Amino acid sequence: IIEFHVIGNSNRRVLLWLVGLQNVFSHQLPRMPKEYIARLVFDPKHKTLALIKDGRVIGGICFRMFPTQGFTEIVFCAVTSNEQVKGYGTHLMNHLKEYHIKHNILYFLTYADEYAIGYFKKQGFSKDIKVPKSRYLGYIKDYEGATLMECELNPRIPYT
Amino acid sequence: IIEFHVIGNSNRRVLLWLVGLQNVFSHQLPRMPKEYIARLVFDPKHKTLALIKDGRVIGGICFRMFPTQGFTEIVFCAVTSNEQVKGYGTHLMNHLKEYHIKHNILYFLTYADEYAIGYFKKQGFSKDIKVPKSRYLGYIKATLMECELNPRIPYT
Amino acid sequence: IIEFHVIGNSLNRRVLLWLVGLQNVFSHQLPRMPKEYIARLVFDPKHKTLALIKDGRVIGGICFRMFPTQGFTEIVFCAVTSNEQVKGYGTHLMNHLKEYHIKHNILYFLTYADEYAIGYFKKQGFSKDIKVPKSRYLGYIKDYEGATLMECELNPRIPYT
Amino acid sequence: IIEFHVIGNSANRRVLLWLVGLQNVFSHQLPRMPKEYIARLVFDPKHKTLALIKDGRVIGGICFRMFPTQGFTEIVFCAVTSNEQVKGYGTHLMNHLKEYHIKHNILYFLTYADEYAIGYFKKQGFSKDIKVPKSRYLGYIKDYEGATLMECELNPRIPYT
Amino acid sequence: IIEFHVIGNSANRRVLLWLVGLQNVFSHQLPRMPKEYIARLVFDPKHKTLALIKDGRVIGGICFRMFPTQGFTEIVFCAVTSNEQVKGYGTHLMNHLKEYHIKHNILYFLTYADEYAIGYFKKQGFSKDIKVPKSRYLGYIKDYEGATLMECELNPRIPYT
Amino acid sequence: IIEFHVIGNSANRRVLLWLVGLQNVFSHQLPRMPKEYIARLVFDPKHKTLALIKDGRVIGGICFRMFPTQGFTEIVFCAVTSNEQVKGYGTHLMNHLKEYHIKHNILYFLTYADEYAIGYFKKQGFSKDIKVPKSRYLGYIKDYEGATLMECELNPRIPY
Amino acid sequence: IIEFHVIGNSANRRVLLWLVGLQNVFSHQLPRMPKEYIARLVFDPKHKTLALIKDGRVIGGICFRMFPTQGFTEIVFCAVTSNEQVKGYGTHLMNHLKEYHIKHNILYFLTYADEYAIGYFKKQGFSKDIKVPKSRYLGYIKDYEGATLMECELNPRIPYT
Amino acid sequence: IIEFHVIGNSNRRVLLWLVGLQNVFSHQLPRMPKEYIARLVFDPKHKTLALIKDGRVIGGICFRMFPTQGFTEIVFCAVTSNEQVKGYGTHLMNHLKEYHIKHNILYFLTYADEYAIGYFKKQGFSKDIKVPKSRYLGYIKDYEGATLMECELNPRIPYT
Amino acid sequence: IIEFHVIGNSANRRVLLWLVGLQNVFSHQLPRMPKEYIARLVFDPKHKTLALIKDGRVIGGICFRMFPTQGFTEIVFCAVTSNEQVKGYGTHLMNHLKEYHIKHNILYFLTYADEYAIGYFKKQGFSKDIKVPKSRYLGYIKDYEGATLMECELNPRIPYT
Ligand SMILES: CC(C)(COP(=O)(O)OP(=O)(O)OC[C@H]1O[C@@H](n2cnc3c(N)ncnc32)[C@H](O)[C@@H]1OP(=O)(O)O)[C@@H](O)C(=O)NCCC(=O)NCCSC(=O)CCC(=O)O
Ligand SMILES: CC(C)(COP(=O)(O)OP(=O)(O)OC[C@H]1O[C@@H](n2cnc3c(N)ncnc32)[C@H](O)[C@@H]1OP(=O)(O)O)[C@@H](O)C(=O)NCCC(=O)NCCSC(=O)CCC(=O)O
Ligand SMILES: CC(C)(COP(=O)(O)OP(=O)(O)OC[C@H]1O[C@@H](n2cnc3c(N)ncnc32)[C@H](O)[C@@H]1OP(=O)(O)O)[C@@H](O)C(=O)NCCC(=O)NCCSC(=O)CCC(=O)O
Ligand SMILES: CC(C)(COP(=O)(O)OP(=O)(O)OC[C@H]1O[C@@H](n2cnc3c(N)ncnc32)[C@H](O)[C@@H]1OP(=O)(O)O)[C@@H](O)C(=O)NCCC(=O)NCCSC(=O)CCC(=O)O
Ligand SMILES: CC(C)(COP(=O)(O)OP(=O)(O)OC[C@H]1O[C@@H](n2cnc3c(N)ncnc32)[C@H](O)[C@@H]1OP(=O)(O)O)[C@@H](O)C(=O)NCCC(=O)NCCSC(=O)CCC(=O)O
Ligand SMILES: CC(C)(COP(=O)(O)OP(=O)(O)OC[C@H]1O[C@@H](n2cnc3c(N)ncnc32)[C@H](O)[C@@H]1OP(=O)(O)O)[C@@H](O)C(=O)NCCC(=O)NCCSC(=O)CCC(=O)O
Ligand SMILES: CC(C)(COP(=O)(O)OP(=O)(O)OC[C@H]1O[C@@H](n2cnc3c(N)ncnc32)[C@H](O)[C@@H]1OP(=O)(O)O)[C@@H](O)C(=O)NCCC(=O)NCCSC(=O)CCC(=O)O
Ligand SMILES: CC(C)(COP(=O)(O)OP(=O)(O)OC[C@H]1O[C@@H](n2cnc3c(N)ncnc32)[C@H](O)[C@@H]1OP(=O)(O)O)[C@@H](O)C(=O)NCCC(=O)NCCSC(=O)CCC(=O)O
Ligand SMILES: CC(C)(COP(=O)(O)OP(=O)(O)OC[C@H]1O[C@@H](n2cnc3c(N)ncnc32)[C@H](O)[C@@H]1OP(=O)(O)O)[C@@H](O)C(=O)NCCC(=O)NCCSC(=O)CCC(=O)O
Repeated sequence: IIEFHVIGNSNRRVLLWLVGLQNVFSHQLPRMPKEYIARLVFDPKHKTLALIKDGRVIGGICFRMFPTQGFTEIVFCAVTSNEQVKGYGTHLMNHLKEYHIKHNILYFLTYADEYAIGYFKKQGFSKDIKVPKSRYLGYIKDYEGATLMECELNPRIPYT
Repeated sequence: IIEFHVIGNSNRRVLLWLVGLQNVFSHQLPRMPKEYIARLVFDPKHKTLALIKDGRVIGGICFRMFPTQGFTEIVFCAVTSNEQVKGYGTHLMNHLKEYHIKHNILYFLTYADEYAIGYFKKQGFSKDIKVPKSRYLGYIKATLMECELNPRIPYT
Repeated sequence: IIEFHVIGNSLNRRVLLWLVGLQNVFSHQLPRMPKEYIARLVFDPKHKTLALIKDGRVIGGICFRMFPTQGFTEIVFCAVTSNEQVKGYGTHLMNHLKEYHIKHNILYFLTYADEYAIGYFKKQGFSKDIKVPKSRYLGYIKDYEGATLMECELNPRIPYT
Repeated sequence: IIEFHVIGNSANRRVLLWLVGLQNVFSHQLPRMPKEYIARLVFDPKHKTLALIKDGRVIGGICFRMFPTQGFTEIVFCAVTSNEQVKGYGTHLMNHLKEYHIKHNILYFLTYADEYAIGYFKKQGFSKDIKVPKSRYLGYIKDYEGATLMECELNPRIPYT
Repeated sequence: IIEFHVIGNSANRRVLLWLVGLQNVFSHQLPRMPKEYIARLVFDPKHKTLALIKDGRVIGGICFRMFPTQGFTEIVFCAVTSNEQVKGYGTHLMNHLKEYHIKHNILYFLTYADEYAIGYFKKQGFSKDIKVPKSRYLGYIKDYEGATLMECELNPRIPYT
Repeated sequence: IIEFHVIGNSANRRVLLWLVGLQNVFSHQLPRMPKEYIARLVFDPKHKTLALIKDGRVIGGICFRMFPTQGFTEIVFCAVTSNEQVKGYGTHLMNHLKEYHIKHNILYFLTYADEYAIGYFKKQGFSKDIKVPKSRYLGYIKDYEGATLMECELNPRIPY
Repeated sequence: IIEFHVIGNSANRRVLLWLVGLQNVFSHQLPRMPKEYIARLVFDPKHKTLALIKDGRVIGGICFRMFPTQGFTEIVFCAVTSNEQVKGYGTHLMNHLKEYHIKHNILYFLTYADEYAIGYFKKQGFSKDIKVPKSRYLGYIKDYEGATLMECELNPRIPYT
Repeated sequence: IIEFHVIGNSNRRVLLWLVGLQNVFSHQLPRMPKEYIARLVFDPKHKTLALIKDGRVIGGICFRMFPTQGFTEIVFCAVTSNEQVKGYGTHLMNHLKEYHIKHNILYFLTYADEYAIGYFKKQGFSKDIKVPKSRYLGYIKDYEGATLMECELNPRIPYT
Repeated sequence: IIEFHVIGNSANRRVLLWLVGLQNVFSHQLPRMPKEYIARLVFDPKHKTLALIKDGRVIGGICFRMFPTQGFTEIVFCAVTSNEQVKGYGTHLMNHLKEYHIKHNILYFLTYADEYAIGYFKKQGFSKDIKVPKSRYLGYIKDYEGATLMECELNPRIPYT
């Protein structure tokens, strides 16, 4: 049984789900400090789309909506190792796109490292940034050596 | 700055401390599944004595008090790798003892793997179990070890 | 479509009808248990039932009573309807019940089995060796003279489902 | 010690277990009626059941649905448990239901009777002549095609109990 | 006209005078039990009394204290007034108490029986074999040293009344 | 005027100062016991103390812990102030303690007696023969190596 | 590790046990003060005590009574436990008490000192020259026959700690 | 049965007790106007320690607490004639002292006539007045020919 | 005994006197700004100050204005009292301010530094190279003629304290 929930720090079910998400993100991104991942996962202005399989967290996308700035930041995307290469990361991004169309945010921005660029390209992201710099600089962190990537959503098509 | 705090799930800082504790327990005891460490650490009946250095969790002792049965179960003990062999585990157990003196629970029970029995022996634990099996079977979740406390010694 | 639910009567209409269906399956599969005794336990607030649902319809379940102060759970009734037996449903039911009890920090099952049900419990890991002290269960679990008391110990490092 | 009570799921525990017992008696005495269908009707708030209680225990009953805007009542289930049959309980059940409906000013019963119970309904005054207009019940009562639609007219001037 | 009622001081006037009558019957039938001790227990909120009422008047009863956390009930006083004895009232009193305890899921009675009434308790199924662990009652029930501790196990599957 | 009162931490001003007076008498008469340990026990709500009052002031008492699930009571501290000893006061305190426990269906006392006072416990009916099973008292009573475990059996009584 | 706390009896076990510890230290260091009198004042709610805490344990304190309507504070008890004396703790206590009173705008201390205590108070700036008139303190502070009344004047423009 | 109550005008029991006190004071002090005694007994800022024997008033002490001035005025002391020379007047003053220690007023002042001086001396009063004149003058009435007397209380001793 | 507190005027007596002490320190260490202007900003509700408290006394601080809608904070005043300079306090202040803003999801500081302060800001990692576009800060912070705009970029993954 597979399930998708948008959760966040505002219930013990959600709390343990947020811990599972922090565990998956941290294990899959080990050269990122664990407490930084924890702080963002439990930050109230951050949300995570949780992928639940048999009541257990197997992946998710931590994101940050900036409705005032007209875009959403993709922070963390991860699926646990034994569940990768099965389409879960694509289904997660599709659900996230549908969610954002219904909230009328049609631009994704993310600073991608070299290991994630291929995944983002296959989700429709590109290095051609239409959103002006004055709208994102400082709101999202420009990590040196990371690649800024953008995805524009079409609100006339069904992603899920 | 070193500080000790008895915390648990009933505040963002305590919450992040509980996540940090769940991380340290999971990493140093890789054989217990992470989700089950998580549910034990966030269980209201469970408490954790947290060792905080400069606002960051570096170790702790997760424990379950059984005042009706006369003892406390030690669930997880861990100090993060780069802080071991510094006496932090001893200070942790000392504070746990002092805490339990103040609550008049005078027996610890725990299951120790062969890798850690020497630490527990240096904290006064023994494999001679004085609590009857009829008292702890089913309450404490390896080598069973017991520590008896003396409510006259100041442990800290 | 297969479903599993822990339900019970709380001091909702679907749960009520599911409990009536569970009382029905328990009664038909356990003809020596009086119908009203099954109904009284199934609708008792401190009893829970793990219901096994196929196409929105009860085809099996396990009724149980948790004793967290005593450190064990009592297995009250287990049944799968006849035309769904010998398909693994009773084992999946027990597996789910084990997972549920790990998540609630209860690692001991106690039950009484007659000669016809012992084999089922043995295959689910139950044994005639009872480690729980009698001072912990006598007077809290339903006693059955002439049946065999059986015990299952769970390992909370293990996923059963 | 015999008691009659009109009950339904609007319930305390006694009424809840009484409704379970009624669903059990109906289901056992009507074995080709699906148990889950009997359960939904017995626990439906728009349905009531006249319970026959002997020594605190259900031994029979009549499940029915009143249609006061239509001026009649639909008889749904009638059953007495096996070891209490042929003692007049079914007749006393129907008499109490008639008296109940006089005091609520519903003077027509409609029911479908099969080959096993049509003689019982005939002895309670039911007839195959349907005086209620067909347009008044065709969209309201369940049509049990194959069984015989029967009607009973009540006289609000005689005492039935 | 006989009635059974479980009452206690939690009382309207009828219950108050019923409790006085019970204290009178207990005290007269147990003449070496101090009247004031009987009164305090009969009027203690933690104690209940099953009253046997004949024509609006107390003719017997059983005072008892339930220990649900301990899983048993302590039988304190049993008495029937002199001119109603040897008629089965004491047996019907005990049967009603058993039925009451089944429905509250307490399945063990403990009592001290002296030389004048041990045969009555034996005929109600009490035995000198105490299955309840000594650690479970030694701090809760009054120890009437000189009398014999007896135990009765209840079967929640049979009807006692 | 002599008064006996079973008191404990819940209290009101009268009871509070009596508890302090009890902690004083216990501490002065048992000077190798840590003062704050006696204080923590006397003010622990699961412990009770039978106070012996003369002219509104504590001159003695018995601090005890009831274990009804186990069928006995642990006697923790017994003391009478120095200028009031050898007058029968300690016997009357133990007699009242027995009466109180007979009414509450506790028929066993357990206590650890040292060499300075074991004779006093013997005269109150205590003996070294422990009939309470070892499985009932371990972990509940504070165990002391170097002192002698003593037991007293009470006779039950029907009141009035 | 050293801490200073102003406490008093107004639910808090830690404060309660600290007050007991302060009462013990005052009593042991002032053997001619009756223990119950020390207790009655230490637990009096118009009295406060500045507690000197080392490693969670009371090792000294100053019990005092603020008279804001009269413009002074009465020093009631001062003590440091024997094994911690002659280390500066008594001086640090009084300095903290002075700083506490500067921030509450009470600039006079009064106390009665016996011959053995006069030296300590003189080293804390107290004098036998009393500027507060007798009509301001007599009958408010407790007087002591034969002890020496001492006064300390505080400067609110000076940091004491 | 003997009883002590501190009562005053703020219940019919207390009212009739205040009438009995007014009767005893007036009968024992007959050259004082009856309405003056009545006015003071029923004045809300005045209190009377009532001595009750078998439900009937047999004596009392009408007093006036001046906590702002740090003393209490003794206004009327009387015991009915057939109950005098039995220690009741002493027990009344002892209870009044204990009451005032618990309220932290440790000085009594009274203007005594020649017939009462002996009683006050045996209760520890003297003509040596420590309380400065500026603290009592005008608050208590200096009747010509009356003797001002003072008693200082020791809060470390039990008076009852 | 050093403490750090983020405070501002929305009330508390402790906070109010601290804000006065901060206005005093800023004004004395920056004597050529009008002290009325410093007071207005320090007590403005949109402004916060990170206060450095030593032994209960204000010895320094950083007054700042968070602009979360613009994604940066303006550094308004920084000062440490003269007797406490060149001890690392200014560095610890800025470190605590960096950690505070990381936890509030603000990653840029901007400040207009006079010539005497440039060296201090450079040591705290500030730069003259301004990455924030002019449209984001012009008009929210005041561009004093002759002052040097400097920027500090923060890293959410770095522990600053
Ligand atoms: C990247 C994900 C989330 C992808 O999950 P899934 O495996 O479920 O993806 P999928 O839906 O099954 O489809 C994968 C398809 O993309 C293609 N592809 C190319 N590069 C890929 C890459 N690194 N990972 C996964 N797929 C990749 C595959 O060939 C495959 O081709 P088809 O089209 O034929 O199916 C996972 O692999 C993972 O958790 N990796 C470790 C953590 C991680 O790197 N997260 C992203 C960085 S998140 C972060 O904040 C780090 C900093 C940063 O992003 O820079
Ligand atoms: C074991 C601890 C908690 C001990 O903490 P520390 O390293 O800070 O110890 P310390 O206070 O600095 O030093 C105490 C003394 O113990 C002695 N000693 C002997 N064997 C030791 C051993 N395996 N580990 C640590 N110390 C040991 C050392 O000589 C040491 O110095 P001296 O000789 O000078 O005195 C830690 O090292 C750790 O986290 N290890 C990995 C996790 C772990 O093993 N946990 C235990 C099981 S957890 C549990 O309670 C049950 C869980 C389960 O197993 O199911
Ligand atoms: C027992 C169950 C619940 C099991 O249902 P299922 O048929 O779905 O089980 P399954 O997973 O498909 O098969 C499990 C395996 O156990 C082995 N086996 C041996 N003896 C068995 C026995 N009596 N019952 C079921 N399985 C048994 C089978 O060979 C089977 O295959 P493999 O060997 O190849 O693996 C059912 O048969 C049933 O409803 N029976 C009637 C009701 C009943 O007896 N309930 C239990 C007592 S009621 C209770 O809980 C106690 C209360 C009391 O009585 O006091
Ligand atoms: C029919 C009842 C409810 C009747 O109960 P009792 O036996 O107590 O009736 P009684 O008062 O004792 O007897 C009254 C008279 O009915 C007569 N009689 C004729 N045919 C009968 C028949 N099939 N069943 C019972 N009685 C019958 C008896 O001989 C008797 O005649 P004398 O007085 O002259 O001596 C019972 O037999 C029963 O539970 N049967 C099984 C369940 C059932 O069939 N229910 C009705 C199906 S209809 C239904 O509810 C389902 C809905 C649907 O199918 O549409
Ligand atoms: C004991 C009772 C309550 C029983 O009342 P009943 O006479 O109505 O009993 P019953 O149902 O009519 O009779 C059932 C069977 O018990 C049998 N039997 C044997 N010994 C008996 C005995 N001493 N008293 C009464 N019945 C006795 C009868 O022969 C009969 O046998 P068959 O069926 O085979 O023909 C009564 O006798 C009574 O009130 N006695 C005086 C009060 C008393 O002793 N109460 C119990 C003391 S114990 C108590 O409550 C005090 C607490 C304490 O002391 O610890
Ligand atoms: C022990 C007590 C409480 C006893 O009080 P009293 O002096 O008032 O006793 P009493 O009623 O007047 O005398 C009763 C009889 O006890 C006898 N006897 C024998 N040894 C005695 C002993 N050490 N102290 C007092 N009495 C003693 C007397 O001779 C007398 O014999 P006759 O029949 O001929 O008249 C007191 O002496 C005391 O406060 N001692 C110091 C504190 C202490 O030691 N407590 C017990 C610690 S024992 C321990 O290890 C912890 C357990 C605990 O403290 O509860
Ligand atoms: C008096 C204190 C509280 C002082 O404590 P400390 O020893 O910590 O003081 P200190 O700061 O370490 O020493 C300060 C210096 O004062 C000098 N000095 C003078 N008299 C001293 C005295 N009695 N005790 C200790 N030091 C004293 C010493 O030379 C010392 O060194 P240098 O000069 O070289 O620097 C303590 O000694 C104590 O607890 N004594 C017993 C209780 C007591 O006496 N309480 C006071 C009366 S109680 C009260 O308040 C009045 C109530 C009443 O009696 O009516
Ligand atoms: C004065 C009292 C209240 C005392 O009452 P009691 O008789 O109960 O006193 P007591 O407790 O029994 O003890 C009396 C002891 O004091 C000694 N003594 C010396 N002179 C005494 C005197 N006038 N009255 C009573 N006792 C007196 C006695 O010898 C005796 O000696 P021992 O030590 O050996 O036992 C009573 O006598 C009384 O009511 N008198 C009339 C009213 C009165 O005068 N009240 C006081 C004035 S009140 C007022 O406002 C009037 C104005 C004014 O006071 O000036
Ligand atoms: C500037 C501060 C706040 C710095 O406080 P501290 O002395 O505690 O700093 P520190 O951490 O101890 O020392 C850090 C190092 O900065 C280095 N350094 C280089 N140039 C410096 C400069 N102009 N001012 C201060 N430090 C400077 C020093 O070498 C020093 O040693 P190392 O490098 O060897 O370690 C203080 O000195 C002060 O209050 N000055 C007066 C007011 C002021 O000028 N504030 C500056 C912001 S001016 C303002 O408030 C508004 C106007 C504006 O924005 O300019």
